[PDB]
Amino acid sequence: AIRDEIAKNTELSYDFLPLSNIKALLFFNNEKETEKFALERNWPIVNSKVYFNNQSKEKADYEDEMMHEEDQKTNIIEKAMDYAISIEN
Amino acid sequence: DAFRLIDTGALINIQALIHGLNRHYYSLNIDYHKTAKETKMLMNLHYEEKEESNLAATKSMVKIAEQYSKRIEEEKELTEEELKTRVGRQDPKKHLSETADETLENNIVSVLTA
Repeated sequence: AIRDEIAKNTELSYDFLPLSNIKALLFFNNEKETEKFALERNWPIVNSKVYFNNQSKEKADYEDEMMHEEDQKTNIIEKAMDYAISIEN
Repeated sequence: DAFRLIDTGALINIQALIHGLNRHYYSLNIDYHKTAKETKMLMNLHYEEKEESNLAATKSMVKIAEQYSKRIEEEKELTEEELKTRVGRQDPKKHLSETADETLENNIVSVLTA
């Protein structure tokens, strides 16, 4: 529970980290200990190094139709403001 | 107008004819009718819309400067207007909206294109 944070923290802190350092951060002895996690984490990993090529979850389905609808929102917003023009009654 | 100056009696007007000497403007009551048919063909006035509309007047940005400046100018007019608050029209809180409200919409319609 500690390290998962650190995992994200490393994630954050490090795109790339030596599979050493992360383990060193994980207080692990085997890095395969680490390696599991990171790959459980599904972390890009080459030799000796945990990577984060994508440190985050970007995209992934929901949180849509709002907050990045370009005109849509805007148009909705238009539509809205037009309802601020329309509900104006 | 249309005159025809005399009656049968009237809607039955009556007297001046039999009393002779009928003269006046004496309009008739006009009307007319057509149809919803030509009405369309009429209101057809203003391929078409798509070619005619959105997209056909999406030209705005050409004027953004003005579109700004127009909006820009609104500002000044108002500090002015509001000020007088300190009588009759020109009133401190009048042209304000009618001014900053005319550049609001015309500026939103362009968003439809983008």
